[PDB]
Amino acid sequence: ADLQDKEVGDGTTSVVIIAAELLKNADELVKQKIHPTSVISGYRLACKEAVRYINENLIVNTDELGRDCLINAAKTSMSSKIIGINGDFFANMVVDAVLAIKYTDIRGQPRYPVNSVNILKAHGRSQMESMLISGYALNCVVGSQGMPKRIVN
Amino acid sequence: LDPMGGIVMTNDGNAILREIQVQHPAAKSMIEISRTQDEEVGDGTTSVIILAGEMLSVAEHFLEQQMHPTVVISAYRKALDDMISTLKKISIPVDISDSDMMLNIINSSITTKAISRWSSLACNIALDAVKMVQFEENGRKEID
Amino acid sequence: DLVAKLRAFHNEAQVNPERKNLKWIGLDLSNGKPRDNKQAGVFEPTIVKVKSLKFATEAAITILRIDDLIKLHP
Amino acid sequence: ALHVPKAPGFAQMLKEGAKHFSGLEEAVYRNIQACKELAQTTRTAYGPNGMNKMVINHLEKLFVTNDAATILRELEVQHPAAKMIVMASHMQEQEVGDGTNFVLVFAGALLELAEELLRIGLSVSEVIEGYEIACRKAHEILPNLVCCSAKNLRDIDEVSSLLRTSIMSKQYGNEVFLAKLIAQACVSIFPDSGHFNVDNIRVCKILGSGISSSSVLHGMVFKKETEGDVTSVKDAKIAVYSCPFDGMITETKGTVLIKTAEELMNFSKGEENLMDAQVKAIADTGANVVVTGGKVADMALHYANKYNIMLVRLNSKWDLRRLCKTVGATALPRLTPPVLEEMGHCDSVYLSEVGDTQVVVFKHEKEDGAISTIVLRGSTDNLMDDIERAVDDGVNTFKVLTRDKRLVPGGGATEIELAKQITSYGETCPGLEQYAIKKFAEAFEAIPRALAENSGVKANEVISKLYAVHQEGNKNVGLDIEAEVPAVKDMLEAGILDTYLGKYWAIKLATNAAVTVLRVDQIIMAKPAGGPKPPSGK
Amino acid sequence: SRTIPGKQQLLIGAYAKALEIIPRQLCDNAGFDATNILNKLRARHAQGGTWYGVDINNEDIADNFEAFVWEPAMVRINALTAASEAACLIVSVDETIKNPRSTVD
Amino acid sequence: MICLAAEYPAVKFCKVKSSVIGASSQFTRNALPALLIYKGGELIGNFVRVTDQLGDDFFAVDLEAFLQEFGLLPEVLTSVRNSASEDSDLEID
Amino acid sequence: AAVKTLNPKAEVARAQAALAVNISAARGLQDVLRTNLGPKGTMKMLVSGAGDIKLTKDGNVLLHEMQIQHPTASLIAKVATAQDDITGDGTTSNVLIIGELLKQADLYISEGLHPRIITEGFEAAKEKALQFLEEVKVSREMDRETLIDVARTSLRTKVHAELADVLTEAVVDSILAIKKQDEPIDLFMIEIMEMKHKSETDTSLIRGLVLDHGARHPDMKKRVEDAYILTCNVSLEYEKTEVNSGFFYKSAEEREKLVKAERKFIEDRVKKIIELKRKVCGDSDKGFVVINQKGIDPFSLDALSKEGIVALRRAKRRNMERLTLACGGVALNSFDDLSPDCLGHAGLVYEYTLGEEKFTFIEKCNNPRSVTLLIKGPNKHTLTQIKDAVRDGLRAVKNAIDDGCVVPGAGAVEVAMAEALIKHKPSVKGRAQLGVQAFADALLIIPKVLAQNSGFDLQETLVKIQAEHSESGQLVGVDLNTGEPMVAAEVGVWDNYCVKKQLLHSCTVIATNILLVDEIMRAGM
Ligand SMILES: Nc1ncnc2c1ncn2[C@@H]1O[C@H](COP(=O)(O)OP(=O)(O)O)[C@@H](O)[C@H]1O
Ligand SMILES: Nc1ncnc2c1ncn2[C@@H]1O[C@H](COP(=O)(O)OP(=O)(O)O)[C@@H](O)[C@H]1O
Ligand SMILES: Nc1ncnc2c1ncn2[C@@H]1O[C@H](COP(=O)(O)OP(=O)(O)O)[C@@H](O)[C@H]1O
Ligand SMILES: Nc1ncnc2c1ncn2[C@@H]1O[C@H](COP(=O)(O)OP(=O)(O)O)[C@@H](O)[C@H]1O
Ligand SMILES: [Mg+2]
Ligand SMILES: [Mg+2]
Ligand SMILES: [Mg+2]
Ligand SMILES: [Mg+2]
Repeated sequence: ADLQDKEVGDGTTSVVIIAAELLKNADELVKQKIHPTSVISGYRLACKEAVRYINENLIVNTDELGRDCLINAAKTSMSSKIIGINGDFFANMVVDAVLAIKYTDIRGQPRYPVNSVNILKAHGRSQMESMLISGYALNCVVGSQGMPKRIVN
Repeated sequence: LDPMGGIVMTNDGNAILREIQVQHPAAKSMIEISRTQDEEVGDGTTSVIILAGEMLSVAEHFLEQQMHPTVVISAYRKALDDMISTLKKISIPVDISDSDMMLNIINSSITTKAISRWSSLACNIALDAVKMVQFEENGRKEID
Repeated sequence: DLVAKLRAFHNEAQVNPERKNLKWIGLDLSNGKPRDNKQAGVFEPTIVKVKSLKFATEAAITILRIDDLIKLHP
Repeated sequence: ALHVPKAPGFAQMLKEGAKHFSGLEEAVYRNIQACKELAQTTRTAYGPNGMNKMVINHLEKLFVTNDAATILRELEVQHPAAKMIVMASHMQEQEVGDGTNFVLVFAGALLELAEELLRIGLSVSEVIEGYEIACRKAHEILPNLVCCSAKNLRDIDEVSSLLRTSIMSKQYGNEVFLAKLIAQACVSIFPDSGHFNVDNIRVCKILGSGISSSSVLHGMVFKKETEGDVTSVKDAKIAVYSCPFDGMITETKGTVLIKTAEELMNFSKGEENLMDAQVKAIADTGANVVVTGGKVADMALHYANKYNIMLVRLNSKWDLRRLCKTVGATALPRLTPPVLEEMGHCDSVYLSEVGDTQVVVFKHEKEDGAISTIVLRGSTDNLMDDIERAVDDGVNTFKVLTRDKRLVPGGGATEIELAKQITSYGETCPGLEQYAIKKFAEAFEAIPRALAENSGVKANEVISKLYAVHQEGNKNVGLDIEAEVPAVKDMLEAGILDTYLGKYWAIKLATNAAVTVLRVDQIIMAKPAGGPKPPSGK
Repeated sequence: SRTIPGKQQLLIGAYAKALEIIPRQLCDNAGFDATNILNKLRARHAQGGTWYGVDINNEDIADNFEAFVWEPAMVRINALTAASEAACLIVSVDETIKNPRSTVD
Repeated sequence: MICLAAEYPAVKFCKVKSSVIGASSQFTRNALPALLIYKGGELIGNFVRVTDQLGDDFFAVDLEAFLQEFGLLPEVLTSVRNSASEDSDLEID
Repeated sequence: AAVKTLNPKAEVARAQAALAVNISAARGLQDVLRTNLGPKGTMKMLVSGAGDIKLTKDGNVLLHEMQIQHPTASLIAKVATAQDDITGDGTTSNVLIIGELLKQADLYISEGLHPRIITEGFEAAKEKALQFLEEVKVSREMDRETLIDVARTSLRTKVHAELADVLTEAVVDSILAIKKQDEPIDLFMIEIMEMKHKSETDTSLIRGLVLDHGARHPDMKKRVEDAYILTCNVSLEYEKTEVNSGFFYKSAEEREKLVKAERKFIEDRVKKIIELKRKVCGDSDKGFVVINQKGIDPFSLDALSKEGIVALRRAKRRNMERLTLACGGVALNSFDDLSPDCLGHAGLVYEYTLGEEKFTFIEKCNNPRSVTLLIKGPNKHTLTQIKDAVRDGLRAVKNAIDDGCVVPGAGAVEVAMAEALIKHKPSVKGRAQLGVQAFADALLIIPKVLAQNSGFDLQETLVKIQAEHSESGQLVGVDLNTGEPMVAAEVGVWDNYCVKKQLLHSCTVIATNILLVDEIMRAGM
């Protein structure tokens, strides 16, 4: 689960559930006097064919969808969470932030460096008052009360 | 009775709740809610606790039946939006230039505390302190 | 019943060459009925499923090889 | 400044282990919460789709059943308010025999709604008065909801159909077979005289062949073995003795005084001759079966074997009395031969083996008799115990039918009709008691709600459909459990019927228990004592 | 079970599959390969032959009726009845309550 | 201890019972106040029977000063929290 | 202390500490028992160590079942126990008045007044109050309506509304049935039998006897229409010789003859019973019932059943007198000379079964001087509560019949006595006027507690009552439904005169003794 979180960031529960179910069914097969080597070979073949079928048939290209695809993906990911119902606004905020932190690299590959979005928490008003700062937010204050608290340019 | 030997007389919700040590995490959540309300606006600390308790009771009423909590949460959020709309609808403006209106507002705020015996003095003290602490530098307004 | 209906829909999609639009039939958890999730807007990255499948397969294979455990006392 | 002393007065005079609760919050709400918890514990066993519960008491004895009274009995309930609810349930079981789960569910709903009424601002007295008024109104309405009457109790098919509903809640899968068996057993008993005895039905549990192999026998079965050589009699002439089959002795003190050689030589011969004469005198009356309640001497057994007499020994005097009723004989206190009137007759007495148990069977070929026995087969002792509990429920239902022949529709139809009528009455009642009356009416919703929850469907639309249909005027429409979706059907044609007395007594007892719990304002519990039970209960 | 709407079909098929434990256990105890013997038995019974079962000595299947492997029908009748009753009793139970012991000594 | 732990996040104030440690009867009867110190796994303070030098109604400042007499105690308010791969940012490249 | 010097392991309270301890205990008892007073009082729940449930409202039952280990509480409990044993009512009022007396006395004692002055004032006020109580009592011919009113004023305060309504008729009818003109009432003649199979409102009165046992022989008749009742105290079972008799035989025939001849003593008395039964009745319609205090062995039971005789064994000792008074026979300790004139008659005897226990009903007697009260209820605690309530009601009706007078209730007499004491206060010479005022204030606790329990406020209700009484002069009490003044006599709220007199005497005596205690010791070890 930790590795799935690190490399993808989503589906950390589905991976655990699928792994446990695979292990349970494989143990049932072994108890049916099927050698574990055959079960492992079959599992490898099945995983390879599942990946191939997914990449061949079930994928949907997002080029013809647009920003609505990103909004829907964010809303789907935010379901089952404390901010699930407020997805209509949270997904817009997420998409705006990700598009804001967008940068390009060599070979013309648009790379989106998440963890550059500084997430600040502060209890108080409702979740609808969560702010998307068009800049950067620091968890720091001025060193002394003498200095002004607002600089224009 | 403070654990270090002090004595606390109060009817403030946050002052009472901060002195209670609990083991159930739900009580910890409620105490944190009380502290949030106290820090954000400084008033209505017992009201938020009472409202949360009542809403959770009426939610348990449906949880006893076969209604999933997600439906209850969706209804609660719709209700919260409608409450905000109605509260803004029934609100009235205040002319902050009027000292009498501000004093009356502070009075209605402190009618429920022990200082209500000396209401005019406390209201004048609070209003004068807030007025003279008001600052505006570099196009930024603050109270602090 | 819900999973049986979903499996029937997907089997009909894979068998009938003219029903390739039924591949998107998923689950509508609010109404408890199958629903075309592509139209409903229920999406997730392909990388999520691919990586989850690969990692789960590798973990199951790793555990499946163990048939003897020796636990030395500390 | 670091410790709260006990307040002067009653707090300081309290004993070391005692507890004192007073007021609404710490007494009434706690009692209501405990009763609600008990109702929740028992709720999932309600209705045909109820689930059996494995209960292990303090003696490792295992009970698996969905009978509410049994579950409460085998539960170490400690909260006194829940204890009152348990006593109400047990009283309902003793009075009627069915409806204990109804009592718990109704009492829990009543107490929960009473807690709500107290919270919103009502007083205890007003709630109690409203509940009493609503209970009176319900008892007035109930006779108007009677749909049909038994109208015959000597028939087999009709009695089986009547008891099918009673024994459908327990053993939902196979209730027709048990209905037929219990109907036959009850019809054999219950002669032309209107009185019917529940005790006259006997249940014998023999392991081995599954519950579908059970049967009813017109007689008695004893898990014993014959003490003589004779093991089968075709024209039994049973003579029953409460005294041991031996030469009786003086009650003061027996001392054989020997003064000459002749007496010593002749004593044993005389004793044996006397015993032989007594046994031959008994046999000369035609009695080919002798039953005794005491020990059997070796000489008596010898002389009974010599004259081809079957010996059956019964340890329990209750078994002896039941056998006397079954055969029609008189338990002679002496060893005198039985007169023509004291001699019992049975059509066949023989030794048989069922499974691995040796039994002695007193069989009547006629379709009558004072006592009938149901032999229960099965693959588990617990399963046969559950079947016996179902048989007890069916027999109690038949007894109630003999008492009162009126029936009301089941499946919550009667409860929904009562709720609707009581709500209509309460809407026209001015004053503060209207809230209590409406809450009492709403408490009836817990029966169809529990049925729908156990059947696996949503209770909300079930209850809404029930209200819609009953507003349309159909008073016999209740829950339909033979459906995967919330649906209702007329249940007068479906045959699901509840006894009028059962509903009447269940409502009365549940209301009384709820009111009695509500009346309590202060609780003073003494320090618990780890004694070996009070002497009275043994 | 292949001739019913489908909710009971899966459960009756599970019952039929569960009935296969006896030949499988025989093969496992004998050191056979249970899967191959079960497949051969299934194929044979499907195409005819009521009394084809596990042949322990020959590591194969054979007509057990002509091999004089006879048991009374009562044995299997009672076994099925008791096993079904036990399974139904276990499945029906949903909650287990264990009271504290008395006189633990 | 509660006050000092509140005002000293680095410290890891903890308490134990005398019965759970199974100490000698003399400890249980005449050495009730025992403030053991573990700095790197060794004592730098073994204060036992601190009642005489602290009294019976001492407060937090008294204990703090008494411990600081021998140099035992080492020398802002965020909103709630700030902490949230290692790829930070880049431009064009 | 000196005792502590002599006995180190002794605890002692001296000087004002003794008064403080005693008054605190009394005030605690009063605070607990305040809610009991009046029909609007709250039921209390009492759970014993074994887990038995006790629902009650009595002051005495509560005091017994409170977990208290205080000496002053023990003193008050003893006073209440004596009150209940003699008069059967007024325990809660006893505790309330004692507590209020101590509180009002301390109100002056704390200001440097010696308790002796307060006690002298208490004695003077008690004398004046007794005189006023004699003056104010209502002497009435005790008809059925007045007894019904008294039974209501007791049971309604003890149990729920219609349950009290039924118990009133039951108690009054039973008392009138057993009462003989110009003779003391023997309450032992009202058997209180309880069964646990019906509702609480099914409690009724049977003009006869109910016995908790039935015929032990299954062949005996379960219902006899016209029965000759035979009440006997003769053993009908085998009994051994007192002097170690023993038997000696030489052959089986001799043993048989000795066995047959050893039962002749009992068989002779059974034969006498059978001969009397044959002589007295020669038709199947008339029945014979034998009720024996001693045991009956199976042989005698069989012999009696063969003659159609219903026999009950091991009857209660008092049941002999009860059956003699109800049926009208003669209890016999021997059958040496028994005659048909010694047989009682009952118009119906039937046997009722209930679970594992059997009951025998003996009804339709000619003029039963001993009746029975059948308590029916679904719970054991309900039966206990009804038993306590009917005990209180029986005592109340008996006291009302004994003393031809009756006192208005609802606290009207307390208000009138308080006014009379205040008026008489100037006549008392010295500083005992403070004690008189304290006594009047203590007497005023009853209307205060009644108003408090009813839900109103004590001060305004009490001043309304006092103003009404002063203006009109009538004995106006407290209306528990509205709080307005109301005449207790005109509505039927009656109190026992003997109960009030005992209250005054006992409360004054115990308060005077407690106030004069200046030291509590425990040095017996
Ligand atoms: N609105 C929706 N309707 C139907 N299915 C959904 C919806 N939203 C999410 N899902 C599905 O629920 C599954 C569980 O996702 P979730 O558990 O929240 O992610 P994670 O596994 O990272 O915790 C996903 O596979 C997704 O396909
Ligand atoms: N004179 C008054 N009349 C009626 N209600 C009042 C009055 N003064 C204050 N309140 C109410 O009391 C509440 C304030 O209670 P308070 O003790 O401040 O608790 P909290 O701090 O949680 O608001 C407010 O909701 C207000 O409506
Ligand atoms: N076939 C059926 N369909 C719908 N409801 C039924 C059916 N059979 C019985 N019931 C309902 O089940 C209830 C009986 O529940 P049960 O488990 O017997 O509790 P209790 O033993 O306390 O009466 C009855 O009220 C009846 O209406
Ligand atoms: N209907 C009524 N209205 C007003 N007062 C009443 C009424 N009934 C009884 N009382 C008063 O309430 C008191 C009841 O006290 P009670 O509970 O019987 O205490 P105890 O049992 O110690 O006598 C009586 O003194 C009586 O004067
Ligand atoms: Mg997710
Ligand atoms: Mg406020
Ligand atoms: Mg039932
Ligand atoms: Mg009284």
